[PDB]
Amino acid sequence: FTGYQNLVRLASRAYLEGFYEKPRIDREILREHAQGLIALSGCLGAEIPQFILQDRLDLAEARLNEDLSIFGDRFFIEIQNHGLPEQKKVNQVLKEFARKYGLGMVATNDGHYVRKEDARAHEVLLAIQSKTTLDDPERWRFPCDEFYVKTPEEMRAMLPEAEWGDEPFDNTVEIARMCDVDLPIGDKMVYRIPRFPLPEGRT
Amino acid sequence: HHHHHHKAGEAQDLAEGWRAFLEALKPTLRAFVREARPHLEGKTLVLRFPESKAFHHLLPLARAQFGVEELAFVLEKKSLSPPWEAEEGEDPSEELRRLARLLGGRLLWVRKPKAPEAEEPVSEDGIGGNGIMPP
Amino acid sequence: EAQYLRELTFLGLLRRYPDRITEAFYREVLRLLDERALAEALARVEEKAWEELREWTAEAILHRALYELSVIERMGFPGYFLIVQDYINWARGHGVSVGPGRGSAAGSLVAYAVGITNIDPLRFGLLFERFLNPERVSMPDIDTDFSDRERDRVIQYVRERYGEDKVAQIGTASKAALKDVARVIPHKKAEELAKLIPPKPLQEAELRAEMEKDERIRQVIEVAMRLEGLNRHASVHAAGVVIAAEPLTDLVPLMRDQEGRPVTQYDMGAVEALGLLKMDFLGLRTLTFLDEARRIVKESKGVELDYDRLPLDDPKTFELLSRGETKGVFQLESGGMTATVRGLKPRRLEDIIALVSLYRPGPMEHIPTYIRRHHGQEPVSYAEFPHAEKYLRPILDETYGIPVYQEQIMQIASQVAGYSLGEADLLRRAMGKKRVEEMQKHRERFVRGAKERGVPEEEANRLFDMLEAFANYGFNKSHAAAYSLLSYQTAYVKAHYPVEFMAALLSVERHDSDKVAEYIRDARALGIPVLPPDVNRSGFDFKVVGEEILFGLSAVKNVGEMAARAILEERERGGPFKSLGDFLKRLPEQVVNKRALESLVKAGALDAFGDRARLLASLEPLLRWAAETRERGRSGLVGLFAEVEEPPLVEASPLDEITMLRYEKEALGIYVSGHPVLRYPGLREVASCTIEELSEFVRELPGKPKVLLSGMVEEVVRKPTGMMARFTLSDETGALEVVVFGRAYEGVSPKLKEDIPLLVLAEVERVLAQAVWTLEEVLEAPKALEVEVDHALLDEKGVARLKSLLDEHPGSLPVYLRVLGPFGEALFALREVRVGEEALGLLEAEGYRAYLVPDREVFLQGNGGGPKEEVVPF
Amino acid sequence: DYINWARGHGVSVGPGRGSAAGSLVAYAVGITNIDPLRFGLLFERFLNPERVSMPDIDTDFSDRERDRVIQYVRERYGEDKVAQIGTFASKAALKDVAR
Amino acid sequence: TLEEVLEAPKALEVEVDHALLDEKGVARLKSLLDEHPGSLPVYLRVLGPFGEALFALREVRGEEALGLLEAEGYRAYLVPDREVFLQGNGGGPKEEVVPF
DNA sequence: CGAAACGACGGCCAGTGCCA
DNA sequence: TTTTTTGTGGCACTGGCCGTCGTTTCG
Ligand SMILES: [Mg+2]
Ligand SMILES: [Zn+2]
Ligand SMILES: [Zn+2]
Repeated sequence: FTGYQNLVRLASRAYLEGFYEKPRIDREILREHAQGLIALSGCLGAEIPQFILQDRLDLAEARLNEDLSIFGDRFFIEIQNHGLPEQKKVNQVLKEFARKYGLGMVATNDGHYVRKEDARAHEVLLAIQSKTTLDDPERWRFPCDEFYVKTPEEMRAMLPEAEWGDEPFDNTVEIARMCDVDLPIGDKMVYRIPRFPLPEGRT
Repeated sequence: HHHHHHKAGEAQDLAEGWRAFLEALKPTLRAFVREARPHLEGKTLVLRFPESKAFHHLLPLARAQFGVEELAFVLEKKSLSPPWEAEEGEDPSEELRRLARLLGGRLLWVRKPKAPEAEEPVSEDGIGGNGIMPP
Repeated sequence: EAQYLRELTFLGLLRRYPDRITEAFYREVLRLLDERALAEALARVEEKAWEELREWTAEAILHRALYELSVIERMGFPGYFLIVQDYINWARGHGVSVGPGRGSAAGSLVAYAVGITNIDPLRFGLLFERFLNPERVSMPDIDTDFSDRERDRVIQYVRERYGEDKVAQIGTASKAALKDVARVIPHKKAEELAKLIPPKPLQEAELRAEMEKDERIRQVIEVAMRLEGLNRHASVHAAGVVIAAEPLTDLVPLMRDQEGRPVTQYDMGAVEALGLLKMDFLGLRTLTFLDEARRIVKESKGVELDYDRLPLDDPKTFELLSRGETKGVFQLESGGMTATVRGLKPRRLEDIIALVSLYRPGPMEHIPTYIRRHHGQEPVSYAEFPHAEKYLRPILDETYGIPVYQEQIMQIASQVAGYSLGEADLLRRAMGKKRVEEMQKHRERFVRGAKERGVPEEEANRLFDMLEAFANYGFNKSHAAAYSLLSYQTAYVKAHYPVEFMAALLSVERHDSDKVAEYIRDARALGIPVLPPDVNRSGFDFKVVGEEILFGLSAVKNVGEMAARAILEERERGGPFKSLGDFLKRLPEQVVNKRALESLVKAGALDAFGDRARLLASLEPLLRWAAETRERGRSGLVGLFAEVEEPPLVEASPLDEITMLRYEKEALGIYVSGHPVLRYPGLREVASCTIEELSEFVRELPGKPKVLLSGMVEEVVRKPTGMMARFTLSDETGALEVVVFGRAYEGVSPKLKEDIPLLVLAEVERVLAQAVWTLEEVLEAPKALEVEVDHALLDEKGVARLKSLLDEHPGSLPVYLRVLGPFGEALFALREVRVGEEALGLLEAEGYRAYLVPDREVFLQGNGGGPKEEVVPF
Repeated sequence: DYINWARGHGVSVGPGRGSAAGSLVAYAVGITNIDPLRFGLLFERFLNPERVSMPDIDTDFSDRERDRVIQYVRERYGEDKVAQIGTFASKAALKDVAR
Repeated sequence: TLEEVLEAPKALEVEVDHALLDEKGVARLKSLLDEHPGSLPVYLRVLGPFGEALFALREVRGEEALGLLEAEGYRAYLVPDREVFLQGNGGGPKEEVVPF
């Protein structure tokens, strides 16, 4: 719940203060509101995996050091594999950071839709925000149709066993178990109700 | 921080100087450096506290940094740091006193008004006149 | 009405005597003719029955209880009882203390069982016949002690229970007649006229020759004797409360006092004479003290003090009274009384019962006899009454052969003369009344029953001489036993828990500034520290943290009651206060204003955060800062932007002890660490009469002597009628009302006011000053050598060692000797030897502690120095 | 407080809505402004004594002067403690998919 | 001496292991003790992390507790009371030699 | 016609004077 | 426990200190 409260601020800060194109935050305020948060390295659009694509291993390490200074043992290496050749580049070197510092890896898929058959349903939803025809071209597209809620068995197809192992899969269930976020509701849930002030001063 | 509270104006501005462990005024600092040390440690122990600062990078953790070299001051005492004193005046005293501490009172003294007393009462005039009374 | 009284007795006996009166034992009694069912069944019947069944065994407790109920029912007072314990058992249930009982009331086993009385009457020598005389129909007068605070609540209960119109409180000089008329204040000669009777009426009053001196006095005395009988006006009685059956308006006329309490127009004797039920609700302070004793002990160490289940033979409790530590021990605080207990060395509760009873002008002569018999250095003989011995011994062994209590004489009369214990009560009445020749009925009656029992009529008459002698000063055991229990409870809390006992004393009398000052110095000289208040650790009132007494937040002067609570409540929901900034940003000026903040710093409650002179300067700056932080937080924001964390504390030079302690006096009411006088200890040594030791030292001296005394001035007056300024000199041992009358000579001419020390020559009879000297007048005046030698030094060596070492260093300094003897600090100025101010250091080389103290003999005159020149160094 | 504030600072408050008008206390203090005992208005429908449920008091204001009354609450209780609630089709979905 | 100890006054006792939850005392224990009054004190041998402490709470006093008290890591002995072994009254030293 | 600011005030807490 | 020459209690009234209401003037 302390983490949930920090997420409530970080989200509120991003809109109220750091809003330009999207609602953005800082590593400075993340440092302030990192209490009770678990961090993952992120998708290809993230800080470390983008620095790796620029052939800049020196900046991604120091950026990993900056996040490792904030979250400590609450930081993790996010390893997600779709069809992308850029993920080969990234995941290979991410593995080295994971093995050097001893951070532990967590597997994910970055799903935007439920099943694989939604691929076109999602793709047309992109064309509605982009306001273009099915064959524009140059329309807001996603690189594939692999962005869905995959089966545990189906994850191994993307992440081979004699290469990754079981640590990405097992950590996924361990972190899910340890995320004990109970919002105050049910037999819980107290009333945050104000007093008012006072007369003068009486009951 | 208990010392940092005792702070009697300019009292602790010299206190931070006197039992030191600094580095010739200390680069980028500050006085005290013993304010940061317990922030690094995080009292009492406490496992999830002294790791924090070492992982980013009481006394042994403080010695583990650190701006040592210099070596100035020691105690806690050490120094640096018509009738009157007199004669003249050093110190050590050359007329009255002391069986010191009293020594120390003549070094903060100079100069050059007599009385007062200040702080205030009230024996520096008496010990002076009494010292003149035995020629 | 009589049956429900029986139920409550049978129910009561079970809980008061667990090991003896059990469910099993009650069933048995039913068989010879749920626990509550048995008491119910025993009530039903019946006198004829109970009668047939006709140390303290299980059968004896019943017979006693059965006999008292028989008497109470027959005389027609079961209803009177049921009313009494109802409001007492209500008081217990609603958090109101009830005493063990006063008067004869404690003698009844029924009263004890049910819950009126809370002392075992059959364990001690208490009698029901003393309480209610079975052979005479007279209403018993039950008086009950309560907590002085919660006394009105129990009267308020009665007013609601029995009706507002049927319940109300009862309504309530020669010297004044001469003065009070004249007053409508100085006299000055009018007091000398009324000092002739310090009062009995002028009807009698042999210095009446003053009348015929002046014609003014002729009338005034004759007029004053005519206005004596008036009883002043009307007012409320402390304990008096009446409960009539029918509305009071029907018989007794009423009033309402200034506090709105309903008051009877008749007095006690007039209300009783009409035959109305009267009750006395007394307000005791010991019960109030014992309430705070239980809460602090439970708060400190998690112990539930059950006063009614304490062991009566605790060794630490009695050996504490044996050491004369009766500082706050109930019924035992008097000077001579304290000395009497240390001599006696009490070991059982009966020693305190006898001591308290004997200690008063009359039976006090028997106390020394009691102590030697008690300590085991004088045989207890009854050789004067050999035949009567067997009856006297079991009665008098408890008190070592001394007829102390009234119950003993009743027992001695009943057993030896064969009287009924009811009519042995009547015999006590006759001996007190001293009826000319009526007690000669009791003499011959005693002799007849005496010799039938065995006494040969030579002893019988002399035995009666003994009784009538001790009957004059015979005290009631029931009352003494009950009140002695509260003394023992008080002593018990002190012995085992001395810190919280001392903190209780401070808590009870927290408003009186003189007592607090006394209680602190008693605690400081007993190993128990007494710290100032603290926002982090102090509670509302006095508190015991670990083994240290700690001042409350309410004790601070300018800090509000709401403020005291608000500060405390903020700390609980949040953490402990980390800094000054944290304090005043969490607690706005709204609640804790600047006036209260300043007084909190002066009191020392914020000492954890830093220096007081620095904190007092940092107030307004940080108040602006704290005001600005809210304005930012009251506009979205979060933290780093909303707060530039508290600046460094606004520098200031530290306070000197004079002004620091002066602020402490303003913050709380009295100084923190005793002092200041002893900061310059050269003068403390001189003290020819310490404030405490003044009475002890001055009385054994010539008629109205003179003596010099120092301390600290704490009062401002000047003149005129002249120069008549009343100042108060205060020491670490106390203070005195010093005049300031002789000064109009003129003149001592102080002009010193508060916060400066002085030395004062004065005459004593009250004290009357004559000459005065400030600190610099003392320090300049020619000094003298003073050695402080211990008792340990033999005379036939012969003490030539001290004389040899004083010979070698001649000069002109009087030598003083402080001999700490077995009892009293002696003062000894030497003889011929005058030191030359080199022998101080060379003497300290040996095992002696010398000083360069001011010469006492010099303090006089107004030249040579002089007083002008002694103001120059200051 | 804010209803009485509204009246004094030129903001017309409505006589009430929902079950709020049922309470005499509400009427007396001035939340609602219609005599509940004159008409057949009952308290027990507003607050059921035999059930601890928080009563929801809705108040009608002038549509011009409504933002002022909210502003009063923002200033009074704290800017960080006062905010308005957020509010998030079959035909629309068909057409957009048709495009 | 031993011969005194074995014949001396026998105060009640309950030995308690360091393992102790907050929701076990002091209501359940004091209730069992209050129901049986007597003339002997009770003690608490707390076998702590380092050293054997003794918290002799208060007059509580009954010989049925043993059965319910061993239903746990705690045991009840009738030892010669540690907090005594001082003073020179009440007993005393003579009446400790008498029953031997 | 509404807001802002000055001016007069109100309420509470604390001390201090005398009631059983 | 009651009487005396005394102290202390407990309550009531005044006064000094921080946020409130009303009128008035200017935008
Ligand atoms: Mg009575
Ligand atoms: Zn992404
Ligand atoms: Zn994503």
